[PDB]
Amino acid sequence: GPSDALAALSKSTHFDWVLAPYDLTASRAHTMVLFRAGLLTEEQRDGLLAGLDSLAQDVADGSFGPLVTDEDVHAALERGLIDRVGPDLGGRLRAGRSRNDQVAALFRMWLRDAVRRVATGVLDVVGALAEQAAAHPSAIMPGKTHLQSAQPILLAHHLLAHAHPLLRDLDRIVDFDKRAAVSPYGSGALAGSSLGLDPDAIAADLGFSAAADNSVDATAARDFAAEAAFVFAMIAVDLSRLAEDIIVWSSTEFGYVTLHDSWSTGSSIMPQKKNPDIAELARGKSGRLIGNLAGLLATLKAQPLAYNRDLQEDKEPVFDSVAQLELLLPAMAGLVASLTFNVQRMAELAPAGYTLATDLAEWLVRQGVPFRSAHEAAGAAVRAAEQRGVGLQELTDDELAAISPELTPQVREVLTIEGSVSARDCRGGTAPGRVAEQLNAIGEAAERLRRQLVR
Amino acid sequence: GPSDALAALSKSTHFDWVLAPYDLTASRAHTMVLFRAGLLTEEQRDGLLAGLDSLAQDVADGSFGPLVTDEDVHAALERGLIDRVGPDLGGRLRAGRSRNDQVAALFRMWLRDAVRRVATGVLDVVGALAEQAAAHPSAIMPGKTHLQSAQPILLAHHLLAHAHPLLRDLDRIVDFDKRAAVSPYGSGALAGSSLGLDPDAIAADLGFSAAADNSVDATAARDFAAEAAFVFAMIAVDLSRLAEDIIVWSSTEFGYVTLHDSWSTGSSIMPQKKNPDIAELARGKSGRLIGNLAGLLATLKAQPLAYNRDLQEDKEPVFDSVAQLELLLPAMAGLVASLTFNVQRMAELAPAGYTLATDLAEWLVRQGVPFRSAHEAAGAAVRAAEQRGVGLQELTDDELAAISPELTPQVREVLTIEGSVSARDCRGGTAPGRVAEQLNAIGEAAERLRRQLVR
Amino acid sequence: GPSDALAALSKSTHFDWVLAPYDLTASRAHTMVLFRAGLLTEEQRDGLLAGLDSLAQDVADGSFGPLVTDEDVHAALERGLIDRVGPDLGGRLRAGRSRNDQVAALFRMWLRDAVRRVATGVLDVVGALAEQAAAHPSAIMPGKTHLQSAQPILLAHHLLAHAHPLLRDLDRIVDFDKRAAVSPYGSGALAGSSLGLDPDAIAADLGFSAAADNSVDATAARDFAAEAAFVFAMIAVDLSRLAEDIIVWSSTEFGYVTLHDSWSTGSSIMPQKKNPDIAELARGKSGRLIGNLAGLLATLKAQPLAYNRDLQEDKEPVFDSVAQLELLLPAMAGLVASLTFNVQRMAELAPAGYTLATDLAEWLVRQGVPFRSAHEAAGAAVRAAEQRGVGLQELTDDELAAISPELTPQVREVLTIEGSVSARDCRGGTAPGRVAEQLNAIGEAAERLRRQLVR
Amino acid sequence: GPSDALAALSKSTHFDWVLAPYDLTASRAHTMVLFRAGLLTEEQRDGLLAGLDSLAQDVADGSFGPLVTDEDVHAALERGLIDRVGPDLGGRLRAGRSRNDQVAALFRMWLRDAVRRVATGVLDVVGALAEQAAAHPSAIMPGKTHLQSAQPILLAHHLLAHAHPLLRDLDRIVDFDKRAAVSPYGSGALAGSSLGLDPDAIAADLGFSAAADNSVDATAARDFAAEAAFVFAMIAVDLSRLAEDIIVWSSTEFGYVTLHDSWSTGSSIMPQKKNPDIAELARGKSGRLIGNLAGLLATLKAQPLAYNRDLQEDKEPVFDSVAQLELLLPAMAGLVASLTFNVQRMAELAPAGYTLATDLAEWLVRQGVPFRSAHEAAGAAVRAAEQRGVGLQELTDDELAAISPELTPQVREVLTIEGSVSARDCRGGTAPGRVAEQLNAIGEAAERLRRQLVR
Repeated sequence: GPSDALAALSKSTHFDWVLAPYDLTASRAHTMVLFRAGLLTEEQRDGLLAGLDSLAQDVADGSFGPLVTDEDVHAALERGLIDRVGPDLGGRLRAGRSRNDQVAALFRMWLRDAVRRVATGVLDVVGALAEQAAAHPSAIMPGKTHLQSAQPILLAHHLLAHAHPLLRDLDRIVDFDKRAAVSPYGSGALAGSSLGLDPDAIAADLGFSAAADNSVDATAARDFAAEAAFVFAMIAVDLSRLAEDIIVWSSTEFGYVTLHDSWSTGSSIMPQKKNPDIAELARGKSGRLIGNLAGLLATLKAQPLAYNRDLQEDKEPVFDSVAQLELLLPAMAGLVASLTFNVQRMAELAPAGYTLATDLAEWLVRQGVPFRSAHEAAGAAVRAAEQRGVGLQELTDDELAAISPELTPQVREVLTIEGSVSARDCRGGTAPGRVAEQLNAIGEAAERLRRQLVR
Repeated sequence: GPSDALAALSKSTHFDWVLAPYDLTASRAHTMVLFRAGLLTEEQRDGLLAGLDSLAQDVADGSFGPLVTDEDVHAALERGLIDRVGPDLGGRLRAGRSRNDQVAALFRMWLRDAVRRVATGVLDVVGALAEQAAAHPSAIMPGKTHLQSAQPILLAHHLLAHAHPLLRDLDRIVDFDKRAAVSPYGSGALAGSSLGLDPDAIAADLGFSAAADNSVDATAARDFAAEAAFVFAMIAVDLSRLAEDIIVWSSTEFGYVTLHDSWSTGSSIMPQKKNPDIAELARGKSGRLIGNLAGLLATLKAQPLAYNRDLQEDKEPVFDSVAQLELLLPAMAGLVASLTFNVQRMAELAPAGYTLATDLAEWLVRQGVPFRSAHEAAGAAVRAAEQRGVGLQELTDDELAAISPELTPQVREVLTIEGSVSARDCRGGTAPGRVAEQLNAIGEAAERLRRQLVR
Repeated sequence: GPSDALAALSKSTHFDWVLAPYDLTASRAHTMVLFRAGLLTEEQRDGLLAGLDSLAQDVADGSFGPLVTDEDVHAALERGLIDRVGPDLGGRLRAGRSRNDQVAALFRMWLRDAVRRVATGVLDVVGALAEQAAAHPSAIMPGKTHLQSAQPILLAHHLLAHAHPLLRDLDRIVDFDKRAAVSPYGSGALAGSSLGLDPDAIAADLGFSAAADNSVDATAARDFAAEAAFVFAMIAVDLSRLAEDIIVWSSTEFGYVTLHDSWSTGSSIMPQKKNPDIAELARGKSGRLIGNLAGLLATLKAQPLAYNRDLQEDKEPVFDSVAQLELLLPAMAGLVASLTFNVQRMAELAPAGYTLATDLAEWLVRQGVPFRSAHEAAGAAVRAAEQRGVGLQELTDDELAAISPELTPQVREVLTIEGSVSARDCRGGTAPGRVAEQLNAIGEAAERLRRQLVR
Repeated sequence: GPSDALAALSKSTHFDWVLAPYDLTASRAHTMVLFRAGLLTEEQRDGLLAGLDSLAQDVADGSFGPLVTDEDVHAALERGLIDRVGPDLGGRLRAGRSRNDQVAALFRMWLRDAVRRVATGVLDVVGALAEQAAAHPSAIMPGKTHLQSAQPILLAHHLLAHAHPLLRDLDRIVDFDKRAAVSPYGSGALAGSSLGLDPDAIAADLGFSAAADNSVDATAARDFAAEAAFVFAMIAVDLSRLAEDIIVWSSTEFGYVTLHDSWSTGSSIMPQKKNPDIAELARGKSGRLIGNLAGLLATLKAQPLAYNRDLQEDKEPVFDSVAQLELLLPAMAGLVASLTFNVQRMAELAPAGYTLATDLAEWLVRQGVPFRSAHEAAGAAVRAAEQRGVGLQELTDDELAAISPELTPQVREVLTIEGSVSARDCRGGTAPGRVAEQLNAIGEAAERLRRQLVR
């Protein structure tokens, strides 16, 4: 038999046990296949189905599990079934079975459930962002580029900017599932079943949308796994951007947010210090999921057709990525929802460094003023204001008129932070009216995606 | 100004010159924005458009190019426009423009063209595979698993198993393009234009399907780039599988194919010796493109909002992945199309090592024979035929009966390679009838995907 | 208290239990630190050390394990220690302890043991290659370039070509360990201990070679972990090259090797067919380990100083790469040792396709013949022999002289594979004499590395 | 002849031209090899060297360059040589020459120069960190963990914490070089030369430390390139950490540093705003270089021996990584050197949030106080101070005694930031006396490493 080293290397039960319910489902399906093929009596069919039901119970309550001598989840469950119905009846399921189309089938069935648990977690983070945005619809903050202050924006606009990538990831999940929903069952070892079974019927029975077009491709290809790994990596990277904002916002130097005691760690002695651990772990684990993706693609690279044992490595990186997101998504959702925003802090910084001189120039350009001239006017305003040690808004009607006759008192409309943001009122802009329309569209987009994922 | 070290680091003209036509298109669109805003006269507008067409022609024929002092393609083209219409009229274009929404828009426009040049190449490889499959409808070869002979399959079936993944890649391009087709123009530096422009109209004019929902996300996010890099990596990996097959097929030990003089390297000395360099470069370059993807995700990880100079690193790995595929796809297409298949060699190998013993057992199982018993029967036939040193087909009826009474002479239906493949006649199977249907659907699917990419 | 989602995300006991013995060692060392600091009596010291000995024994035999409520291995062992010596004495260990320098220390300690287990496995694969080379000192095979036959080479030369990379990997482990062998203990949370302890003393105690130069870098940096991940990935890639050769050699088309029943998979039916699963799993897992490395660098990227929670992600990729290599190296070693080389098959193929014409041409060059003429002479020789349907060796003295007067009957020195390989007698060449020296030197180099890796 | 698609794919002159001087050097070396072998007269020899000298001049001044029809740098220089000495004398150099050992040799030669250009740049960054640390010996800042304030540390300690990883990288370069300095010249196509040349002599001639042990390994393996990719990635990741700090330090919220106008970008409008573009590009390109490494390992994975065209792909990712670092290192050195540290700001922040209560508790523990007693005492002192709205040092002797008899007035020696950091006086700690020793040791280590890289 196999050497100890071979058996230890090829054993998959430490990770594949999560496929057990799907294996049992496939076995139930296969019992029907054999019945339709006249290869099982009704007595045998019913006996096999009873045994499988009993096995499913024992797997579910943990009274049945793998032994060290089981190579994989399928072998464990075959042993379990034989223990329950005897070797004669139990062994009858081996007819018309293959191990290559089965393993591909189970991974897809698992993945289509997995991607929807992830999707539900993503919708929860989108929900938490939308909820904070609706709760703070008028808070103004500095808009950052290069982590430096540029144009004032609504906090709500910044928060929702983290929802749109996740909505795109949900869209990626929907697109992915169509590809995932093709059944390889009936493709056999590589060349197609010779049993005369019906791939289309089996596919429907197992919850797939269709059966495969080419048995060799159905059993050999794993681009569905690579794609899922990419979507999971993308989601993780998108969380890491949100995470980076929160980590920086949380610093006492920024002080934009206060973390909740239950969604952070804290000091034994320093009373008010809280650490953004959840965000940090999101940040760190995004690198992990990138690695899972890169490594799976390298595993798939230069595979000759058809099935090779390399392909056993398809599952663990994807299993890992899903398990990480299942932990990260509820943790990030709660972190976001429990944030306290320090609105005076953010608003105070928003007009600093004469950033509103940009708005002044843009206003001038809108009046028909040449851009260079506008710029010069803005510079004059900045220098004039700096001399008196006041903000631009505190410049007198005479001082403004002095700099340029185009600088009418009406320019003060964009020399407040409210006035600044309100002027940015095109689609996608940070003006309150647009952000309100953006927020409603997010609610509808999310609901539409959610319903697309209903099977 | 900038130190030499800073200027050298941030200079992008060595790769961004391919954006020049898109930058000119954007500038034409912005001339219209400004005219709609009443910020340009009809004379000024016509002067700018005419000057842009002068500059465009001088870019197209290489008259106009960047200088060492130019930092980026936009600055170069602004210099060019100013040379052509004077600084007074030229400078008027600066009104209402931002860099950050512009650079995101240009990359998307370039990418929607690039992904279509890639798609055309992909369709050519699919076509070369279809071409070789159609030319050899009845040739049978060994079906490999673990690079060991299993069930005989049609050569066409194997070839087409490399076409289905590519069709899926095409499907991925179609899905990606919908996300790519969203315009950031009008989002400004991050907060949205204050000019009063119409992002939906600018979008239409630039060839986008829609404008962005959030100015911060539109200027900061680059998941569209990561998704393109994933699709390119996946295409490359799929080519590396086809490449690996051809390299093994080409070895003198296999001798499944003879390479074409014009699509391989060889020596004058030994005329028959040909090397599959194109397939080897495909294999090697798939690694490169996995790297581009992994690296781009790592670049995007933990970016705080909004625009950071980090994001300048979005283009070069995607430009690299596209340029590589643009070399690889016609190379692989021609390599595949010009192959000589040695069908007698492949047919002779297909039934080696009594592989048809599997078909024998499967036949017995179809007859109602228990699996264990069928396998015993299969073992017996191999031994029985091995003892006489003949193929299984050559066993007499009496002998076949001796091994088992269930083994009627009818079992001979599957004891030739033609009868073996013929029995695998479910959807996706290698039977000539299914394969012809498969091949028909591939041509239709390819064309449907092609129409979906017409803009 | 922590939310359920926070507790679930931050819990590390599902992977960090392997650190338990190292944690206990650290506790013993810290008992000595506290006693030196005059903070423990001799009784308190002996009491603690006795409790830690109790705890170690219970950990070692499985009677003590983590609970669901334990966040990490250190908390579990603190619980266990208090259970054994009561809270009053057990709580006294907490004095002068910090988490961050400890977790860094433990990982390093574990990694220096782990890398030596990996090194022993690498030496076993090297030994198995050397042993197969020693058993077949004169077997000649085709030398492959592009998977095409080029110069004949000794099978031993090919086999040893897979040992040199692994020796380089061992050399990388030695170089890595000097960096690994620096203790962070006493660096505290980040700024260094204020207890007045002696990091150099503690370092020696814990098995390190030196103590760190900077408390901030000692607690924050993880480049030692990235470097280990690289070396493990390099080892995996080197194994994948060997794997690829064995997979191809194993094909029935090559028939260079026959697999062993205990080191392959197969079927009872066709006893002869065997699959190289071990090599295929090695190929697949190399992708996985490349992923682990890429992801870990992505995790370490753009970390601000000092410790961040992101750093918790340092272990799992490295643990996974080590666990995989500890399965792979004995499997590959046993796979190599079990191979049966079909030397007659390889010898028959070595001179095919008139490859010895190259040797002919080169011999002419050695005689002073101009390059291009030497080549047409060789091409002439081939076609002359092509005509007669014989080998270059069978060309009569007249035919040789006919082709060229320089082609004396002595040329036949290189027109046998034996004479061909014998001419390649410079350092590193495939001549029997050179390879025997190469093989002797490999044993010496392996022994030198082995010794460097014992402490 | 080769199709256009084949020629376009295999062409390498767009990146390989940097190998021109190394190729010329090898050609001189080979001219000697042939002379020693008596295959060149002195007239032919001196005629060749004269031609190669002319060619070297023309290459160095741009007068000679590749044509579109040249496949590679070697073919171009060969063409150029024939132009200068005529096809007869020129064509004699091809005797005893192989492509496979040559391309591995030139890459190695290039790489050993390149890694030293990189090392010098790394030493420049180390130098800039060290000079800033020397310039600011008494500045105390918040020590960060989780980007939250913990123990106070010297600014010099923090800055030097970015030097040590770089020193480790320099050490990695030294170790890598030993593996790099092995010559493949003489290994021929794969089996070793039959010319009788002397590999040890050629190696020493070309600047290598030794010649290879196995011709197959010397021509096929590329782990040396993988290792360089790793060292370059690790350097980039280490710069990305320094970069992140600078970016965050530069935010107006932190205000720890002010960037220099020549080493940052500014705003035409906001007079004081400066963006950390150099740091941001360093962060972004670190992702790029991780990708290069991952991709190269993926390229090397599962290569059968020996040379395969795959291996052409070895150069561009390494070339790219070097080219990026050669831009980044002087940019980051000058960035660091020109920073202005705002020392009042950092000092004001360092003792915030009652962080010195940790120091309080630790001081108690040093006085034999039970760990829990120390911690609730410190917590009490915080509460006491917090209600008087004062700092811990402002507690009276009587209030301290109230909280605990152990809190004698001497506890005040750690209730200033200077006294806090002064207490951390073990090796590697942030006390001024330790940091001074650390800083001196960095100077010695830097110089030692530089000497080791001198060839």
